[PDB]
Amino acid sequence: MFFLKDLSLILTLHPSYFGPQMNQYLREKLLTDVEGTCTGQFGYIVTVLDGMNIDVGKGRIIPGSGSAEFEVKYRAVVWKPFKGEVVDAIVSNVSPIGFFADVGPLNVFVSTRLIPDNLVYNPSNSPPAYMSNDELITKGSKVRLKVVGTRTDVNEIYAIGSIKEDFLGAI
Amino acid sequence: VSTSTVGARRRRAKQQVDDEENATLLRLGPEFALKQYDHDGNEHDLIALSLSESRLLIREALKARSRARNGGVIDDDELAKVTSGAVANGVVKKTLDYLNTFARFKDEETCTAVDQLLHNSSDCSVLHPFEIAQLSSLGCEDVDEAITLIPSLAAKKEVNLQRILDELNRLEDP
Amino acid sequence: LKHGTYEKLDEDGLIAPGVRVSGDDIIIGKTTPIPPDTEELGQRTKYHTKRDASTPLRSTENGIVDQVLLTTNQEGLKFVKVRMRTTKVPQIGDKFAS
Amino acid sequence: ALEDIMVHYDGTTRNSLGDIIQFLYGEDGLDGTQVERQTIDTIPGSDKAFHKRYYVDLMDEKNSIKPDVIEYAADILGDVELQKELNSEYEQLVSDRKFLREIVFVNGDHNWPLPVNLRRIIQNAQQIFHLDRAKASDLTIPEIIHGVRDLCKKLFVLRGENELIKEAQQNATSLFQCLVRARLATRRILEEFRLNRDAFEWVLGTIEAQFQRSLVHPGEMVGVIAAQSIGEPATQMNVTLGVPRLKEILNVAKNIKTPALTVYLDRE
Amino acid sequence: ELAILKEERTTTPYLTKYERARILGTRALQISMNAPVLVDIEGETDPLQIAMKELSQRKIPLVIRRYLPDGSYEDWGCDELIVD
Amino acid sequence: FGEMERDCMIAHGAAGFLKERLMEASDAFRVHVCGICGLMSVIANLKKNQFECRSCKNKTNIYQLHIPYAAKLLFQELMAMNIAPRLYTERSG
Amino acid sequence: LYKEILNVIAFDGSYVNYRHMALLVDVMTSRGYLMAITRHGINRADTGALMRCSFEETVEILFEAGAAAELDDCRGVSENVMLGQLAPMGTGAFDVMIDEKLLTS
Amino acid sequence: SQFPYSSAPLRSVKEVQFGLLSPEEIRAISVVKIEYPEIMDESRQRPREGGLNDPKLGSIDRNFKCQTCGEGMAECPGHFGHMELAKPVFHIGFIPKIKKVCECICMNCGKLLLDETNPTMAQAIRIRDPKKRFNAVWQLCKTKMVCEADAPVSRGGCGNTQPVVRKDGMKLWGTWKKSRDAQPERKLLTPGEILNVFKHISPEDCFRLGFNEDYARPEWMIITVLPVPPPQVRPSIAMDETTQGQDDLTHKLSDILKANINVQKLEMDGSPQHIINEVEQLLQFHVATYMDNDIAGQPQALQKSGRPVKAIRARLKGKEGRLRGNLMGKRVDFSARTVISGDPNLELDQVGVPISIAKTLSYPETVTQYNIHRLTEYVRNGPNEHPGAKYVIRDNGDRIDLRYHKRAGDIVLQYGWKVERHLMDDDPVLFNRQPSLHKMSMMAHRVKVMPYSTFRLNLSVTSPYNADFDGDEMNLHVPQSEETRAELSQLCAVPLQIVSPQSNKPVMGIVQDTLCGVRKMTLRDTFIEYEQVMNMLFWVPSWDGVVPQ
RNA sequence: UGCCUGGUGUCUUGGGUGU
Ligand SMILES: [Mg+2]
Ligand SMILES: [Zn+2]
Ligand SMILES: [Zn+2]
Ligand SMILES: [Zn+2]
Repeated sequence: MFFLKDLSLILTLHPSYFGPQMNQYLREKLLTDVEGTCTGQFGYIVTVLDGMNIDVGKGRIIPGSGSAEFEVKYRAVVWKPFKGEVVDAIVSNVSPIGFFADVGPLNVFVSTRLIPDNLVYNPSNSPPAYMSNDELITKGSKVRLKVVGTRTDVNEIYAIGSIKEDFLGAI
Repeated sequence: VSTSTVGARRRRAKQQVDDEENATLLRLGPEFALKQYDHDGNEHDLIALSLSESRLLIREALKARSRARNGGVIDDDELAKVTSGAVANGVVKKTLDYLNTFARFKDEETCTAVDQLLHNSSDCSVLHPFEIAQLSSLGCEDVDEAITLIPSLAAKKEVNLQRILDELNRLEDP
Repeated sequence: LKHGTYEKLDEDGLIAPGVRVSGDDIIIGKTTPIPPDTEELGQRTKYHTKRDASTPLRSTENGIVDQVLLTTNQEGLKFVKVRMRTTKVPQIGDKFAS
Repeated sequence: ALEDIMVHYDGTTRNSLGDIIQFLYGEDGLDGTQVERQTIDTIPGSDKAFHKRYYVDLMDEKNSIKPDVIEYAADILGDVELQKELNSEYEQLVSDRKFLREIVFVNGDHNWPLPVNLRRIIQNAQQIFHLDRAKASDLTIPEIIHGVRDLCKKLFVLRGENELIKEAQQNATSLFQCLVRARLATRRILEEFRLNRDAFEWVLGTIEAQFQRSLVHPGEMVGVIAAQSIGEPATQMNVTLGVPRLKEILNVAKNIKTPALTVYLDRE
Repeated sequence: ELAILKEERTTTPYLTKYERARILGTRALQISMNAPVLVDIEGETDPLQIAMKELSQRKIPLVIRRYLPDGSYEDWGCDELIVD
Repeated sequence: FGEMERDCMIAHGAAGFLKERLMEASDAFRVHVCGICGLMSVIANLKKNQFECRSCKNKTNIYQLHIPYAAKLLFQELMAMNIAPRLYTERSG
Repeated sequence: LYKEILNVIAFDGSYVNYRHMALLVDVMTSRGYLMAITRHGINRADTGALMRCSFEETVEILFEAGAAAELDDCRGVSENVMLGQLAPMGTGAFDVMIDEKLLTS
Repeated sequence: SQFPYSSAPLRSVKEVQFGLLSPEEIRAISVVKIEYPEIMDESRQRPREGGLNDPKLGSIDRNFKCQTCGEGMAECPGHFGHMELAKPVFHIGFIPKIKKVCECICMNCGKLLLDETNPTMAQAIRIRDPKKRFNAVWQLCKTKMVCEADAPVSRGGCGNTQPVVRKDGMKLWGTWKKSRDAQPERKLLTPGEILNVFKHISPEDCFRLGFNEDYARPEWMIITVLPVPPPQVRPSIAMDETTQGQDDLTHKLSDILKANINVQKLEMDGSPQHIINEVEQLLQFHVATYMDNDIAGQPQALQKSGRPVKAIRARLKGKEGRLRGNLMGKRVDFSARTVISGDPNLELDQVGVPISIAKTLSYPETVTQYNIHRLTEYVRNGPNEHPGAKYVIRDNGDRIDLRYHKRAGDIVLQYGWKVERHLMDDDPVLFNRQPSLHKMSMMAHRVKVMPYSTFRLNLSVTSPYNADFDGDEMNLHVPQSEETRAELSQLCAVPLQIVSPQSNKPVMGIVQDTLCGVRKMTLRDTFIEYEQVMNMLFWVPSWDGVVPQ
């Protein structure tokens, strides 16, 4: 789910960049170091609002190292999945152990043990799919799934979905 | 890396059950609590975003940045290519693809009317912003379907759920 | 091994009198046995069985080896004493008194 | 005991808790290295000598400024406004004499460490501007009076327009202002030192600048300096005296070795 | 909140010796780390000497933040502090 | 560099020289502290780039400090005696 | 107290500036009572536990601080010395910031 | 830059919060449980897991990495283990406070003996300082010798008479006036009884007593689980080439663990109370002496050599303790010491440094485009030729030693590198003589490299240092940074220290034969010929080239 | 082509050096 959050970043600048263009350079450095990153605490930062008018304040010189430390506060759009949430998805891969879907930047893996039994995996089909009499879910097929668990990594998030309840599966 | 405006949170002895993330129970944790603080420390509400609002905001910000980088002189692929960072480019491409392929409302005025309906309504004055975002995003059609998908709305029976759903379906472009 | 030089030692591991020595040079060569490792796998007898316990000359001192004494202690083991000689000429900073 | 004491940027002397030890370091805000023994000239001497040295009379001719030292001696006698100014100066001097003699230094000691050496400044001015020769000065009396009066208001120890700040600032420079007014009197300037105009503005500017340079610097660790300055003599050193007495004082012993009183009797 | 406005600054308008020493050290270190120099260098090569030359001409791009005991502070530019 | 030399350096007012003498020219050390419990119990693995405090079960609110090795030893000896010195990088009032 | 201290110092003809003895006797009488320069006078203040334990009675002070959950604000000079930090003294009594306005020249 | 990169942000300590360690926290922060008294597995390397030298506790060997963090010896801080105690024991440092708390509360209902109804009690509670609050509450509630089951309405008390507690070594005796005179019984107050009484103290009463609910809870003063420090705290020493020596703390922990095992074994098998009392008292003694071996009123714990055991408390106190001997003042690098001598031909702020000391000490100079040529020359000259260099340090922090480099001429210096060049002329250095009585005993001079092996001083500075040349020695300290060099040259320099703040008079003057000769030379009947005047005038460095008439 | 090494106890005690 997408949100607006007020975040802050600590930026350290080398003395070789102490020029008139210091502020703009700090702005592009912030944009390059925040746009697209993935933090387990917050999720995924997709964009920074008002990216060219961010206040940086006054940097403090670190005693003994010369480099200046800047405290940058900004508002950004953040997306983070939650346990027990039902969202739309697009299937990216089909495999005997289960199928992998994509919910924005997040890639969700659904095991066969969380798939209804009638959706038997068909490897002979082109492309291979988990199909039933009235349902056929393959690569590129819209699916509505509920996120059950989320795994936190260093700079990545792994989520597990399920389609075993009602109003789920193919859409 | 990035630090939230909420700090402190030192050691204690009591342990609470409203600490674990759970969408059904509407327990979003401390960093996503209902009450937030801005850079001035004033009171602030949690700001959820539906796919329509998120798409509008991301498109506006990206096109503003693209115009600024060209000296103030539309395509999603070009707009994604505007940003810097190969991984950032891929992430914004994936988010844009998701938003485009599931955009319930691609018009500013439709989204504005939807937000006005979901905010100014007397029944919706109690609705949690997460519930509002889920309703505007999943595009549910039935009261039973919405309740099954959103367990929180089951306990809120003072909501004109069916007619609001029909209003959303009407506002949804066929 | 110590970082000094072992080239001034004789066959018996003792330096001989009349040899000029400098700081960190090895004047007594001694080794202590160590249980061998699995290096007997493919080492052509070139596997470490002993550990060095040599005595180096003091880092700030140098001189001539004056006299080397070799004898047996009360327990019947070998026992050596090495005496080093040098000449100290007065210079700026030396203390004198009436 | 004294390690964590430091002069802060508002002039106060505080410990690590922020508790105030002194409201102004050394009660004058000066640095220990920027003071010298000087004599305050209004304290000593009989009343006749004080009057002879400092009083100027513009009505009586033989009790006035000598005519060969000033160019404008013709149009001075008989002026009443200038006499009012001189009377105000002399009343200020008499008030300073009373304050120093009855309150601060009752025993009459007049040699005390004070900032910026005035004698050195005056003789430097005399050497710089060649103030020898019997040439008459062009320095009018109102310039002298107003210059000294304005100088006695530019010795900033504390900045700010607060009334309590102004009162503290006035208190902090009382002794030094007494010294300055004792030295830069009208009669002494015109007769004893024979300064001209340019020498006079040079002296005023130099006094102000040196006083500004003699203040204490925020960030001094004055507690450690005081502890070292007290403990250093102790290493090189019927009533108890010496290290045992210092140990008695510091420990605040209840029962000292030789308790004593100093009973003073009535005048008769 | 904690910052004190420029109009109501009541600290001394002079560069104390501790501030002078710290400013010279920081500027010398920054110059030794290839920071741009804001004054013309005739034949000088020592970073400390270049820093002193910059200070004499009031060209050091640093700000002193003086901490009052209660936690409030005053920000003084090194170009507006009087140096002896 | 005993205590009297430290007092002389305090009297001179040279804080940078004192810090350099007692840290860079001597036992300098780097530790990680949990941002919650405030203890030096973070199990930091620099090569794998993962930090983790088991007691508080957090992976994010973690900072690093530069302290003398003797200070680390003193705090560990205090913890050996059931005393818990907690180091915090922010004030609270 | 000042008179007694000056009498002790000046007996052998030595001279110590007034401000030092003034500071000492202002410290000894700042609490409303005579504070002796001993452990019973200095260590009975509200200063930080780390600062107090560095003088005398280290282990007892540390236990008393632990049992009473004392909080040390690290404002003293001993605390910052024993933690390898820039003490708030002398050249460390302020902060240096970078002047983004002046760099525009 | 000497530390390997870590992505965690670098901050500085702003607050130190003290308190006690709860058993829950001790169990949580631990990484292994210590239960086997045997230090070594089978005396075949690989110390026994679960023992006092478990590899998970940390590594002190160069070739062995820690099994918990995976870092090397230089980076592993050590990790704690915990030891479960069979029976709770008193903490030796809190017994008087435990006795006071027992006097302040009731031993049955676990509530304070006084309430806010008493005006004095409310006044005492009004105070803020926890220590003074506890002192006042104890002074009041000490007098109250009986619990009240009714208001002095029920106040929550049980009405039982409060016993009087007396201290005897590590044991507390509680005497009840059981029911003019009758037979009173005094019985031992076991640590477990006091612990389970303290656990029933309400948080409000705990706050009223001066303890903190979050950080210092009263029942944490009784030890139920013991933290085992890592081997970094108790390193082993190799006495000779073969046999290494276990530390005192390791032996004491082995004794404590053996006593714990003995108590556990005795409890499950068969329970004569006399044997149980003896063994539990032995365990209490071992735990107490592990943390404090100077308990007055009982014999100390002794080693097999007869020396007393060095408890943890003894590590922290004295001149050689942790605080005085390793934190307030410590040994430092980049320093020199030698005999001093006098030189009339040195400026006031100059010190003469021997060539060998100048070669040994060094100053890391950052390579820039103002000095790259000179620094390359220094690198070529090598560590044996003056001027020279000892190391070249890259940006990543790697050190290139110039003694063991065969291709020193094949080194190109990049901007931002550091060259640890030799000490050169006009380098500011701090100079010191002990004892340092005042701040003029440490002053910064300018280096001048000279032959022979003594420091050389202008004789005017021998007064502030209280030094003469009959054998005195002085210390030299080299700054290692631009900031520190600036501080030395702008604050501690000798010319700035001529006038002292102690007596606002100079501390340096003309001394000795210069004073005698300036008296003899300035007599009224001293006349000098032209040829000697010319030589005397040329000797003045500041002379302007004009001879006086 | 035969090819080069940095790693140093601890605890007591005693006698001394400069103040
Ligand atoms: Mg001597
Ligand atoms: Zn933690
Ligand atoms: Zn480890
Ligand atoms: Zn009771």
